[PDB]
Amino acid sequence: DIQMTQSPSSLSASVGDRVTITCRASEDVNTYVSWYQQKPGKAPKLLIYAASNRYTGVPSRFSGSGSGTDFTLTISSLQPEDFATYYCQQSFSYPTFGQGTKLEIKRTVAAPSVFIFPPSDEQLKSGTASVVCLLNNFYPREAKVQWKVDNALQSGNSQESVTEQDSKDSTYSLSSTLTLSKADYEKHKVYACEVTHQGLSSPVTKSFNRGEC
Amino acid sequence: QVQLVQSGAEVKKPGASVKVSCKASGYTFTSYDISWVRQAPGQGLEWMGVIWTDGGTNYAQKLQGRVTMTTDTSTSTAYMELRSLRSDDTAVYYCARDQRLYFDVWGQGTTVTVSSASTKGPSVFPLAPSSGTAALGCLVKDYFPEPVTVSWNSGALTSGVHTFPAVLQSSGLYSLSSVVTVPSSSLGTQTYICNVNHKPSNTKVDKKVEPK
Amino acid sequence: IPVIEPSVPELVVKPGATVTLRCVGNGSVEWDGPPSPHWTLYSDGSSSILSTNNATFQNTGTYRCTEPGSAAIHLYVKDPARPWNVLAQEVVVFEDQDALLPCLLTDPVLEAGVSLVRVPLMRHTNYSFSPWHGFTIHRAKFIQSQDYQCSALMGGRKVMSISIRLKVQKVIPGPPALTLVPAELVRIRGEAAQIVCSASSVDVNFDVFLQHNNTKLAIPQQSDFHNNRYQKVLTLNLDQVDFQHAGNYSCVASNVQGKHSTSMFFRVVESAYLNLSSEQNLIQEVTVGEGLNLKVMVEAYPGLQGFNWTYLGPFSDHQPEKLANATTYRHTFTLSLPRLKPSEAGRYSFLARNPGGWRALTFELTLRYPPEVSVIWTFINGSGTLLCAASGYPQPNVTWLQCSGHTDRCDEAQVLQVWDDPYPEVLSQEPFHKVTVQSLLTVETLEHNQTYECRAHNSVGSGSWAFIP
Ligand SMILES: *[C@@H]1O[C@H](CO[C@@H]2O[C@@H](C)[C@@H](O)[C@@H](O)[C@@H]2O)[C@@H](O[C@@H]2O[C@H](CO)[C@@H](O[C@@H]3O[C@H](CO)[C@@H](O)[C@H](O)[C@@H]3O)[C@H](O)[C@H]2NC(C)=O)[C@H](O)[C@H]1NC(C)=O
Ligand SMILES: *[C@@H]1O[C@H](CO[C@@H]2O[C@@H](C)[C@@H](O)[C@@H](O)[C@@H]2O)[C@@H](O)[C@H](O)[C@H]1NC(C)=O
Ligand SMILES: *[C@@H]1O[C@H](CO)[C@@H](O)[C@H](O)[C@H]1NC(C)=O
Repeated sequence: DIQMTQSPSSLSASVGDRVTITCRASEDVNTYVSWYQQKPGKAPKLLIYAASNRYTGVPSRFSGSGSGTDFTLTISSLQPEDFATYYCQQSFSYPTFGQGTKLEIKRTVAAPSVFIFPPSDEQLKSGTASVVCLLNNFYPREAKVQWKVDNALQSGNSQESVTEQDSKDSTYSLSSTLTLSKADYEKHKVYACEVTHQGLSSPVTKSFNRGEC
Repeated sequence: QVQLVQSGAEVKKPGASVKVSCKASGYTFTSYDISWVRQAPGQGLEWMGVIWTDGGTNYAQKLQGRVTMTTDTSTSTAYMELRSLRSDDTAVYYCARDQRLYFDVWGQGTTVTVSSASTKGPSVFPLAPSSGTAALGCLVKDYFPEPVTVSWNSGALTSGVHTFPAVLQSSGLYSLSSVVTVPSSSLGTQTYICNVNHKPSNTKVDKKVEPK
Repeated sequence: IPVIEPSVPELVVKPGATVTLRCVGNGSVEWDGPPSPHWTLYSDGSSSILSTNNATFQNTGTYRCTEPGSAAIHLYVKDPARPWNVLAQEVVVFEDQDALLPCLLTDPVLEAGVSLVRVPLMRHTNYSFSPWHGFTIHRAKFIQSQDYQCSALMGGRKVMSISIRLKVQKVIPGPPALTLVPAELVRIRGEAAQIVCSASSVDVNFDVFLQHNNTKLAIPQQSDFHNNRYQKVLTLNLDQVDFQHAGNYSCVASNVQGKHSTSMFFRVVESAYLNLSSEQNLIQEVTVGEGLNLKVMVEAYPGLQGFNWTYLGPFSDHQPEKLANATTYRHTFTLSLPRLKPSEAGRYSFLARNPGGWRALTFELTLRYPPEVSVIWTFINGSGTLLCAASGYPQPNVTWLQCSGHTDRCDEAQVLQVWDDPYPEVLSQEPFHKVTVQSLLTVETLEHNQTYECRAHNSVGSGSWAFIP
């Protein structure tokens, strides 16, 4: 199958910026290349087909170029709607897509406000303990959370989730959950989440002592 | 006007089959081919195959022998059946109008969940505030299948609300959190209740979040 | 000197109008104009006619008529929205050379409100304007290597042309700048040929000569001084060529800063030729849904008078158009066949023709298919029989499975019996079609809680059909 290699994988830009996304085919695909825009929870939308042909109802700020193996998509002046995922597709042989390019809003650095939540007494009664660490409204997306249970760092007992970039302030939020059994939770005292971000000179540790309130 | 409307979300056990429908409107259905494209959570787009206007089919090599694409000329409906389902078949399934060199019209997608898990209602636990602004929330734990809807004060509280994407646990159940950042002064006057809905199990829970 | 009709130095027409520029001479007359395919050229013994039914702003330019063995008219097509006809968007000169930016004004009435803009205002630039030629940047400096636009004042508002990019090259030392036209030549014994070897320099002291197979030719040189450069041109005219004229022609130029050389090969042939070939086998086999490009290489002399791609193949005759080409004595013709459908299998013929005759190359395209399986219950001579039909290319094999319970696929645990039919009855085996095979399974008694699956395989894939009564 023909591989479609997209560059970059991620792009940060501001409203008004000119943005270029490239795509390379593992073999010659003539001009049988299309560009799709996809926003979360929505289906993809056709932007360009025949390498440079704009589809009906697509604004003039979107343009396509290329022949053979190297193709480009250009958005000449970014509008707030333009922030989405863009995919290139070849239709010379079995249809294949590029891995995507995420286009997000470039804004000023904002450090996360860290919050830790001990497990509720209602939860502990069922026999499990979920410790939650909240990283509120930060920029850029890149943040790190480490769990510490009595200065012992933890591997494989936590899951994290991130919100989409905020429509208002263009920030991100993260939630990490540490799951232990009631037996395991009561073997230790100090529960801590250690946060690393660009908006921080040194890692922020928010913690609690089990029993103490 | 020019649309393809897909059938609702599906939940299946490994080894079962799923048959997804896709109804055309606004154009001569029999004049264009129909392709099915799938997208796994957090992943890219994967073409599954085409059904031509003549009735013929060309399936993606990876799904050959396991996938069937059909059409119903009378109802302008395209169908896609996928057999011997496995966990990695969990994806959003799209039908799209195949103009050979591009997919111009797309269906809204059909979520297909393949899991050995059974319908289970969630457990809503508070995320009580510690001590300017404070954060409080809810932990919606151990539910199947997706989704859950979460509201704060029955829609009255929207500003500063963050409902995080569901996380799939090793157990096969899902878990999520909804947090909100309110002023510290309001913790002794205002009442905060998170409203959690899980239609698949008919679980409607209203949980009051207060400090310890 | 030839005579032009209309006998005026310049002409102004509106877009849409019919323009007819007729040149008449004692012998043959030759027109040389900037746009095509806009102009329809008709040419006889004494005359040549440039014609158009729909005048476009792109028809604006100077039309020069020459009698080989000069006269000109300037046409202006006054487009109320298009004041500029840009001939080239790329202009390259050396430093201290005058650069012409070919912005052709479509209305002579506009001249005094015309200005050169640098995409926007330039620095210390000396320019003049010509309504016929465009702007000239005098003694081009290295700093003047930028993107310019031409402004025309229409209704008190500035109207810009498409950007013209100026590239001013640094004048470094070295042997004189070389030119050899043509880069390649092919002629039939008895025809005429022109080989022009020229050299330029900023200094008048330099030598230039044309050599044929390392033997210097006695060509008289035409020395000139044009655009801050000295030129020496050697025109080699061969009245009637022969196998003695064939070979390597070298244009050699030298001065106090070196000796330089450029070459061309002149081929002399006994008669017109047309040779067709392909790097690809004419017999092609590809899987359905795959893309394919059918390429033919054409070495021809004189120029081709016609070429096409034809679908001969057994299915619906939708004809190519699809067809693209690159390179003039060599050409590659490519028929693009993206995501091949089953009706696109068959014969594709490429034909080319020139004064030497016609030639064709025919490709045979066979498509591969994974198996498609159908199972039905029938009665052959009173006995109950399960009939399995499997279609695909190459020819598939068949396998029967009987298993406990109602299922889409019989599993190792539920499977009660297996019958293999590696070579079933061949039902249909026509070229550019799927091969259809048939397996019959006589079933004496068929129970309730069971299903009969027929699986078929070939090199491309697998197909299946489970039968539950
Ligand atoms: C592709 O072109 C070929 C050749 O035609 C010539 O070259 C082309 C590049 C163009 O310049 C054409 O204008 C030019 O004619 C076409 O094939 C030829 O077509 C003619 C008419 O269809 C054939 O004539 C017929 O011949 C049979 C006997 O075989 C008679 O019974 C008929 O009465 C009739 O005269 C001719 O044989 C054929 N030539 C060759 C060399 O095969 C071809 O049709 C065209 N393809 C497409 C897609 O248009
Ligand atoms: C059936 O075929 C399988 C696939 O083999 C391919 O298809 C067959 C029809 C031949 O053309 C063969 O040369 C190809 O490689 C085999 O793996 C399988 O063993 C075959 N089954 C039996 C029982 O012969
Ligand atoms: C030398 O000239 C002859 C014709 O006079 C020609 O056939 C031959 O190819 C030339 N040699 C080379 C090396 O091109």
